[PDB]
Amino acid sequence: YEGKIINIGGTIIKARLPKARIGAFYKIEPSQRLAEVIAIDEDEVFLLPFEHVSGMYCGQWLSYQGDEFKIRVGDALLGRLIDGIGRPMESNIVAPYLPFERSLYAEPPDPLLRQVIDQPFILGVRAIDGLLTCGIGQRIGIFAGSGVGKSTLLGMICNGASADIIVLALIGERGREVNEFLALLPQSTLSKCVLVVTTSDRPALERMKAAFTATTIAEYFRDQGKNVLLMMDSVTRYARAARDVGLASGEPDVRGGFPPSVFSSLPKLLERAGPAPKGSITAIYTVLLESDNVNDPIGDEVRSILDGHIVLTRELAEENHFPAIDIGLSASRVMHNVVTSEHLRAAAECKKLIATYKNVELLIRIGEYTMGQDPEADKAIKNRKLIQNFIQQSTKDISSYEKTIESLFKVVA
Amino acid sequence: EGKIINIGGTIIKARLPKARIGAFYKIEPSQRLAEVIAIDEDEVFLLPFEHVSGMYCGQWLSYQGDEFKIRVGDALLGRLIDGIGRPMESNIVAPYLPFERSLYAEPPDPLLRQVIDQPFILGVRAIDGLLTCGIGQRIGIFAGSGVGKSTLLGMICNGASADIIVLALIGERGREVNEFLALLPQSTLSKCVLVVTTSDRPALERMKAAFTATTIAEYFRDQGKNVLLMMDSVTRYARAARDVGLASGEPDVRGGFPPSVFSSLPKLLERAGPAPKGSITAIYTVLLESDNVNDPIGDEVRSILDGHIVLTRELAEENHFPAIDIGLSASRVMHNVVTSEHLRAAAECKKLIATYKNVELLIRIGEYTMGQDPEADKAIKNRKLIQNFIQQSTKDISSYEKTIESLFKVVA
Amino acid sequence: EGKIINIGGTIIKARLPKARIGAFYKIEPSQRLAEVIAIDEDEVFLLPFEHVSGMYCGQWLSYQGDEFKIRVGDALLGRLIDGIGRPMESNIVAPYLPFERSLYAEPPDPLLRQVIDQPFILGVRAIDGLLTCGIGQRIGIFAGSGVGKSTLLGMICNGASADIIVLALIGERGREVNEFLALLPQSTLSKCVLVVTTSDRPALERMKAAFTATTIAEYFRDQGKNVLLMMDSVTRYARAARDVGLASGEPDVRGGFPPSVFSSLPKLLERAGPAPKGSITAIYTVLLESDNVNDPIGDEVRSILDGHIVLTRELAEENHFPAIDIGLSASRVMHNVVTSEHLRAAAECKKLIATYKNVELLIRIGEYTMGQDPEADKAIKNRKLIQNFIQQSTKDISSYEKTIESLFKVVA
Amino acid sequence: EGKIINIGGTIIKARLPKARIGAFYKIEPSQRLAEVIAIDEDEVFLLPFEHVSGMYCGQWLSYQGDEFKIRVGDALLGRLIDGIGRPMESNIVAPYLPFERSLYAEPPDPLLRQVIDQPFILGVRAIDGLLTCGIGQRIGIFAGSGVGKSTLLGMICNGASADIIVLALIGERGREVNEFLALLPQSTLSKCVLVVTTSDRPALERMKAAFTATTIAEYFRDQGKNVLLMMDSVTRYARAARDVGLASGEPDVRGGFPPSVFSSLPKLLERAGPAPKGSITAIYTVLLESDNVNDPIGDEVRSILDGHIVLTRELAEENHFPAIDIGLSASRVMHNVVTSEHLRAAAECKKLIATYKNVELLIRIGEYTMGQDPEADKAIKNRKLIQNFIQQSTKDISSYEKTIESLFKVVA
Ligand SMILES: Nc1ncnc2c1ncn2[C@@H]1O[C@H](COP(=O)(O)OP(=O)(O)O)[C@@H](O)[C@H]1O
Ligand SMILES: Nc1ncnc2c1ncn2[C@@H]1O[C@H](COP(=O)(O)OP(=O)(O)O)[C@@H](O)[C@H]1O
Ligand SMILES: Nc1ncnc2c1ncn2[C@@H]1O[C@H](COP(=O)(O)OP(=O)(O)O)[C@@H](O)[C@H]1O
Ligand SMILES: [Mg+2]
Ligand SMILES: [Mg+2]
Ligand SMILES: [Mg+2]
Repeated sequence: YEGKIINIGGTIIKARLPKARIGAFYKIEPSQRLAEVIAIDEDEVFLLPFEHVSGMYCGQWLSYQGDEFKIRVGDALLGRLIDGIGRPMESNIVAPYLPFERSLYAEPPDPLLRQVIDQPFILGVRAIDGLLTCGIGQRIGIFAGSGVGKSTLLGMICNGASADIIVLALIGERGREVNEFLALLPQSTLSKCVLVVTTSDRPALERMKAAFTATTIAEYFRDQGKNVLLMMDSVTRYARAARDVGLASGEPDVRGGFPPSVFSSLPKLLERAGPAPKGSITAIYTVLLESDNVNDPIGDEVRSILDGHIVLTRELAEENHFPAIDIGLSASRVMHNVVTSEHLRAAAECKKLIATYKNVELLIRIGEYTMGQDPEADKAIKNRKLIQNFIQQSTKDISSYEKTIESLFKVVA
Repeated sequence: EGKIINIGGTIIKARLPKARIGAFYKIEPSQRLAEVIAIDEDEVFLLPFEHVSGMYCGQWLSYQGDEFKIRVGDALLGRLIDGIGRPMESNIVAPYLPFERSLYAEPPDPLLRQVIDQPFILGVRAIDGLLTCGIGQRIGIFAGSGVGKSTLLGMICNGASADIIVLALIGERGREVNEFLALLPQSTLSKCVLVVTTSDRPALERMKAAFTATTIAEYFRDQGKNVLLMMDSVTRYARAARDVGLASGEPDVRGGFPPSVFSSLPKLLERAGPAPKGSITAIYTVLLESDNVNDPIGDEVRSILDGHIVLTRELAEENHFPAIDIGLSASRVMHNVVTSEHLRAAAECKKLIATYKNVELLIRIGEYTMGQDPEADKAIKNRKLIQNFIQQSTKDISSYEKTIESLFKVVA
Repeated sequence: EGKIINIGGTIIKARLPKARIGAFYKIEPSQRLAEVIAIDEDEVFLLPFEHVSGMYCGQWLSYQGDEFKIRVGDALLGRLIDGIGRPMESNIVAPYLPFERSLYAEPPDPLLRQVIDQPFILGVRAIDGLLTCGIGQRIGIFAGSGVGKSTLLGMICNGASADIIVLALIGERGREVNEFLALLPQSTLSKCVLVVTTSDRPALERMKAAFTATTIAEYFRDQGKNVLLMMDSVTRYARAARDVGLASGEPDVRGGFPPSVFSSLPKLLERAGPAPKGSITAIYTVLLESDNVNDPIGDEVRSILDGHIVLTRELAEENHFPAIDIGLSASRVMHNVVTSEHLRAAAECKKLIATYKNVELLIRIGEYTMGQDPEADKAIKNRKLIQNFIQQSTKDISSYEKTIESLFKVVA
Repeated sequence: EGKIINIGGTIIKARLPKARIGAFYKIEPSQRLAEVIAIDEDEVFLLPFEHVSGMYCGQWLSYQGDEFKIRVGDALLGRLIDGIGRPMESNIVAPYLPFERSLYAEPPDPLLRQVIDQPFILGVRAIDGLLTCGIGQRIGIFAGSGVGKSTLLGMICNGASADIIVLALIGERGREVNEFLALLPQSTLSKCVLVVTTSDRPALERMKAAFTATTIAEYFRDQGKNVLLMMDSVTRYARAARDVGLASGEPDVRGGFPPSVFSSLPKLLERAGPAPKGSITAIYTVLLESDNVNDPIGDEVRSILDGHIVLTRELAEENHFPAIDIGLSASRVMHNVVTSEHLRAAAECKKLIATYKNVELLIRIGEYTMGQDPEADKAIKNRKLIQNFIQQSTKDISSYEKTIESLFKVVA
């Protein structure tokens, strides 16, 4: 009725329709599909469709629906799967009564009301609780290459950790995995868990807005006053989708691909999940790196945004050192507040023992090390197979927080 | 009805008013085909099905349908298919196929995938004992050029018992069609469809042949069969899509490639997996732009598939065949498939392989004294047993039971 | 017929309507031709055959034929052709060449090719023994500059015994025509066709010489006789196609090269090989842009040809001539054309060379004792035999039987 | 004529209708020529080199010729010529120079350019006895900085056996050219024709100095003499051509260099070889560095020339002048310009050089006893005579029969 699509191809369509707001969405009038206005020029506007672009033609009419895309949240979506758009995935069910219609884009808390985090958030993995340590309210990231340990360690964390609500966002990832995450979490955890699932075949928009859907649901269950655990698998899939949308809309190319929209819109998403006046969100974001280098565009940006980073190395997965986290290269920015002085000092001594062996390792292999002429090299060797049973852990094992402390005190001696 | 206004070398563009995207057209005097890929308000970019030599400005385009659909049916078993669905072998009669299928279908719904828990034996001892294939697992074979990819698919063509074998040979040597017909017996060739487009063929016909292989494998999946799909150098599809996507005016997001080859590789690889009715277990061969595993398409296909088998050139020069690097290889479902003593025997064997590659320069130069480290002596004493368990000739196939009993014997 | 509106150094833009792509035109005040590459509405982008340095704006184009066709006949034997197709011998009267045909031809059908199982005796002893070649395959010589490619083609040209030999010299040192013409006797020159372009010649004639050499070789193939196409530096064709593609407005995708180079190599290299009627055994040399085999164009030619002889500079400096590195090299038909104990002996001789290369540090500074590895003691005992087997001089030639019995002698 | 439309900083545009390409136009306020490089419809591109700042919108041009020409003649001996072709020494008058050559000629017909057969006498005992030059060989000396390039190069100037030497110095400074030409006497400046352009001159004149020296040496070839051309620093020819080609607007293909540099080096240094009348024996210089390792100009120059000399650094940090490392350097045309006994006596000395290198790094750690090998002990007894034969002072010139008999008394 209003405008006409004049340009079809790639990821974005372009239509002639005047007096368009930005962000408002539009039904393709003979086709039931609908599209969001992402960028406006004088009379031609860039739209981004929700579905496939095939089948369209020039002059196809474009009706009007709403001024902002909002999702529909409620208390009645625990234990239930949600799409990236906001719809429920499963069709066996009777549809819920979700009463509260929330906008997708919202504001972080005031920086003066976000209190200092000083309570440890127990995950269950011995390395990431003993050496590094989380806190109720931080947002930690898991940095790895392709197929190293990210989804296996996030499954261990979801198995071991406990929170009032658990929001788990499987964005950009293979469809085989939505049943493995429903398999390894129990019935009591499925009583309090919302999955937000977007497979990698889905369009740019669903794979781009599923992260904002999961963050909005976590903010809703925060505002009731509950400690909610957010877990987002491959936030770099959001980054790739924002890349190809922003490049198709005609933007420049800074820091290896990646328009300014990506690096300017990551903190508008990652700053929304932390401590708050009522409740808190403990977010865990996994990051895929374009090589094994940690110094990616997106890897370095997300490392400079978050509150702690767990870097997993492929060269430790070649040796079956699982979980493959690299202790010298990873860090946790709040463990000096959330734990006492004995644990922090013992963790410091164990980290320095690991780095000391990593310096001593190569000249043992080619056969030039001499015992006796260095007191702290031998101390890093005499303990080494004792510390590795603390630093590497089976998948079907959870560890208590007091066994972790006593194991670290026995290791560090 | 409209007329061509330029020819660019890869794609053409034309003055078609109000044309559908995806629709294909006949170039009216000379009997060829092209299809719409982009629209600029009256000027459509078209990708021709053939070579572009001979064309001129003002050449008409008659209309033929809204979608290039292939003619599929049950009489494809035992015969060879061109990259866009046509039969190749002119020696025999044209087959009769009843149904039409488009090349672009949706993956099965993620709630209906039913996590894979049954082993798929291959015949290679390294991808039985130390890696293990599930029925529904999609696997990749990552190597450089001439490292052993095709040799290993030839090993696991006559070793894997599946109901329908749909083999795609996109972007490779014309000489090989006969060699992959000289490794398959008639008890295998009677159930094997062999889709093949070679390196000569146009960029559309190497782009749109992996979709033909997946569509045929989905027709044989929906009947209820366990299909074994296997493609040769899916990076030839990736390079054809690079060429067309750069000719159509897209940027260069990573290592040479447009974003549309990164966003259209999952919606080909995600269709081959476990399903409610039937299953497709697929094996994708991936060529790397060097011997680095961190190629862009190598990295993306490693982050899509359910298992990667990395073959290195170093082991090929060492005459260690098949050249599988056990450290860089992984199978994402081995633990859901094998028994637990099998799993810990596999982990101990990979520990022994890594420990020998630690202590090898310590024993060769002469500093390793026999008795210092209580795992390196295990590795040294079991080196040759591990090595003739890992290596295998092309015409030797192993079963599952003999492989795991030799694994238990070698690892302890 | 049309004027010229742009002259750009390589691509000139004529304003002439209804022009067919592939057609060539004359610049009518002169006798120099130009071939159409791309078109627009009424502006065709075309490439001149000679250099561009004498042209002005309004300069007409007479129409010549719609495709560029060389004239081939049976009287090209013993002649000298350039990359356009003209004779170079002014001292000899021009022959009678009744047929004409275009330079762009499809390969044989992939099923009408056959599995090659007959050896091609080169004469070089190392290649014949350890690596070996089949009648109808495409071997490829990879080296640096000045490592010894050309010398090995001269050796392999005196030694081989094909019916017709079509030696192409593309983008090469003009001094060498008489040196490749002096190592041939008259008994081989009477059956050999020689196609010579030079590094001085422009980016079309250096680009079009490979296609005319392969067209002449396909003519003598279609007469039904085993021909031998030897091509000197096919990478000069790759450089010329890079310049033509980048002048025509193509993007870099890998190492400086456009997509059109990587799309135009496989059809050139894939029209040679087996055939229903005859065979065309091809030996291509590839100049790697440094002394490394992971050149973009070196890797893409290795992933097309079936077999590769990788020469190294570290052996050429140490007077290991010819400088074939036996570990880096391969031949994809070795297992198929020769007997089984020959395959076993060659495989463990290659393994013996590799296991000396992983020992010799223990010998140069004294860390090796005799009786702990009997294979290594046998290797150190037999190295003088083997480096009197791998090395041979240029005028040395050995038949196939003496090569096999010397291999059986050299590894016992 | 026409006037300047705009100046885009480096390249300028001017409306000259029906203006050819290659032509040179005269700016009307000053004495500054400029070159057309690309032609549009009625608005040609045009390239200034001297000075850009004092320019208008409306500054005029003036037509001179079809393209640029220089004045060659027999009275060029003992001169200094600019890269334009102007005589640099203004203290004398340019004599009756009657002939009129262009800068761009073709190399001879390769059938007429016949095999090079007789040795070129050079003077330096290393390049004359161990390696050997030829009459028509294009030697390229690879030097560092501080190895003794200019002193050796002056020995080549003075000790040569050629009728005319032609010297070009392409990128150099005034102290550098004066300290070079103050090393060779008036008896050598009688036959020499210096073509000097320095590192303050614009890049067009440094690019044209190579062509100017080549053309005047071809003129001295066509009247039947042995020309000895010496381009100093083709590295800086390549830097000048890179800067011109990038300023014209041309894509980077390899290491910072446009396609025009890589396609302009063969048509430069193929012109300097054997000929049907006379011959020109060329010797180029490339400056290799220690901050690069690839240096694409060094690789391309090594691919186009035939025979190269590597001047290493540590052969100068212990004062071994001339600093030629035999075994790292080689000449191709040696086996047909030397006799057989001189060939076998030359290979023996380089075998002894490599042999004492091996035995010396064996013995200086302490793993050698005197008495192992007679090739080692003959190397021991002949080291002082080898190092006495290779070492040659700045004033010492030897003949060729003395060189052969000194080689025969160093082979013993
Ligand atoms: N802690 C671990 N224990 C056992 N296996 C592991 C562990 N971490 C990684 N792996 C092995 O590595 C493979 C790939 O890990 P995955 O979690 O799928 O990577 P991604 O980070 O890409 O999702 C898994 O199949 C797994 O078997
Ligand atoms: N198991 C094996 N036994 C013997 N040779 C092998 C084996 N695996 C690889 N090769 C060698 O590698 C060659 C080329 O491998 P191929 O599979 O054709 O490479 P690509 O991966 O490029 O298709 C084989 O012809 C053979 O020479
Ligand atoms: N088999 C050999 N025996 C002795 N010398 C050789 C041999 N092969 C090459 N060489 C030396 O190497 C030089 C250059 O080899 P060539 O093949 O011309 O290099 P390119 O590969 O660049 O053409 C030759 O002049 C020759 O002296
Ligand atoms: Mg994952
Ligand atoms: Mg293959
Ligand atoms: Mg050569």
